[PDB]
Amino acid sequence: KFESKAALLAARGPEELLCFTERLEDLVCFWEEAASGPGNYSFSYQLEDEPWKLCRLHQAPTAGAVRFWCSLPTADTSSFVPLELRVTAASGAPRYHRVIHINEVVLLDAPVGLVARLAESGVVLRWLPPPETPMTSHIRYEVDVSAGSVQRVEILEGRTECVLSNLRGRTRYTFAVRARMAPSFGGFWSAWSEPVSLLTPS
Amino acid sequence: EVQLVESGGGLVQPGGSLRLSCAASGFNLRSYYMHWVRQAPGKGLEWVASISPYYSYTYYADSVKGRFTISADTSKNTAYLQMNSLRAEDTAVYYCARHGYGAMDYWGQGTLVTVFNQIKGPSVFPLAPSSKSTSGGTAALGCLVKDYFPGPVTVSWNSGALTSGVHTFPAVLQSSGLYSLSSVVTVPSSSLGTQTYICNVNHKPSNTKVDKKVEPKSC
Amino acid sequence: DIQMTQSPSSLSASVGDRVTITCRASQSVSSAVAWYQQKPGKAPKLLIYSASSLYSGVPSRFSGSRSGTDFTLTISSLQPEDFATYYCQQSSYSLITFGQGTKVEIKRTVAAPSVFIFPPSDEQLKSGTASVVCLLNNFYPREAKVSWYVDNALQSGNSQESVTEQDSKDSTYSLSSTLTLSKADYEKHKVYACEVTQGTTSVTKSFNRGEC
Ligand SMILES: [Cl-]
Ligand SMILES: [Cl-]
Ligand code: NA
Ligand code: NA
Repeated sequence: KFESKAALLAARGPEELLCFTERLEDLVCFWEEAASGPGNYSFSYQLEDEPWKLCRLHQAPTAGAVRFWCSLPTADTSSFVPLELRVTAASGAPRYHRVIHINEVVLLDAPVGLVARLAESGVVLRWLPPPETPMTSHIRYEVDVSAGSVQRVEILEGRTECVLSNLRGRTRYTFAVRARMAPSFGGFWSAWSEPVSLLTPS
Repeated sequence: EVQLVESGGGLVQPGGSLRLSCAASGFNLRSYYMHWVRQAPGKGLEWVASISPYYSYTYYADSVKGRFTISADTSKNTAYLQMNSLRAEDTAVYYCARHGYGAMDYWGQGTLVTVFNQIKGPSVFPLAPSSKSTSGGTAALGCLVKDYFPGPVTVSWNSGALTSGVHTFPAVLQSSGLYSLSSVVTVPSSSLGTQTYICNVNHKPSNTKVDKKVEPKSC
Repeated sequence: DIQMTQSPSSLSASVGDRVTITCRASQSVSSAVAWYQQKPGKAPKLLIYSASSLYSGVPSRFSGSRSGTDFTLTISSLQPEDFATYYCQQSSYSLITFGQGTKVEIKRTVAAPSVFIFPPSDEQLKSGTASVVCLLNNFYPREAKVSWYVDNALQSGNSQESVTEQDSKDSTYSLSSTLTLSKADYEKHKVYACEVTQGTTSVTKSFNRGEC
């Protein structure tokens, strides 16, 4: 389920601790350290000037890389207050050092409900917000039109409709939309929706 | 409630050693990052060392590596900085702070480490007012504190009774290697022949105190 | 290493002015950057953290913002208590570095100095050294030229100066220039003159040796 949400991010590279929240009242951080030998590490965080807490790490194969992660508690995560994080080798040498506003690292589901249908305009796209995610009145979407060719139309706060009228005829077209949080919010592009296809007119 | 209280500074020769203490109340020191930051007199802030929570991992600035050791004792809720092989350039006021909000939120008041090579008491000379001072106006007088080491000297006028209009200047290091400063006060000319003016010069490192009656000279 | 280059190193503004300090990370580093205010004799006081967040109790006229590698602190309407020195701080993995500091001083109206010259006291002469002292009292701004003339000859590099910081009441400065000569040198000349230049005006104060 969530295994493929994290799978998106891991191609952000090993030099940064990849963290994200699913609904702004939770948080998960991981890094990939291909096995070729576990070792030992420490995960510390500080919330404001509260005494530093320790998150218990967990280990799991991925295939043949190893994924070390941990999960924060809801009382720490539910505030838009900076939160420090730290991963330290047992020798003391620091691996990662990071400050996040949890509201800035939200990763959404893919939007569902994508429909394509001709308009006297010459096509109209509609789709639904990512399910089981609140604050839908603030999502940022993006469509992708492909024929080979690709084009991305940016759609801003709370719109679930596209009015593309500048097309070709007698060509196959493919459409997909992604979603992310938007000026008191931020995060990462969701995976793409399931695509929809439409054979254009003459 | 939250409070850090440092002790242990003082005077030390080059190569000698000193151990500084940082007593902390109103929070458990074990659960926090602690840092030592120092400030040379008249200069900016320079990080010195850090210690981590629960694991006591230590990290030092390149300049103090090998010679300085940060440590903590949880039973006394105190952090220590043991300084060895002290150089003259180590002279500074030393703070200990507490990690918070991604920075240092609580700092101690600081303790002064003075690495000295000589001890020399100061010479005080009068800066006498002129006879050409503005009659129904004001005149200036002072004390010249020459050739002392190390710092500081402190100067007062009339044991603290005279403060308004006093400028005691920053010490300047002469090319002799010793410090020198002056302290001046502006006063009314009518009071010059009635009022008595005493500068009080204290140089604690030499355990010397000098009191000068600065008087109008004339003939 | 990480460098933090703070600019300007000083600025003069009037009360109620908008001020911006800027701090440039020599390189690629986390936005764990904070700002401290420091006043003479006191520890640093944390103002802003996470480059933009106001520390609890800090007034709203303080603001933090970032753009690329440039971190700026802005004070929107300067009040008398805000005149102090300011540092930026960056933390990376283990190294913590500070900006070189910025001093914020009060702009006040021009005030020319009282000028006094002090001859060496006979007491110091017995030691073979003579210090002639020139005092510029309660002036603004701190920029001024102080020139020593001994029997009408301009002196080179046998003087040192010292400046007080801005007065808590008149927002002015005071300066001392001290001229050091051997007793032998001092006794073979007659007129000692101290000339202060500031803008369009020079003022010379002098004494004649032996003349009281
Ligand atoms: Cl003063
Ligand atoms: Cl002129
Ligand atoms: Na000193
Ligand atoms: Na002097």
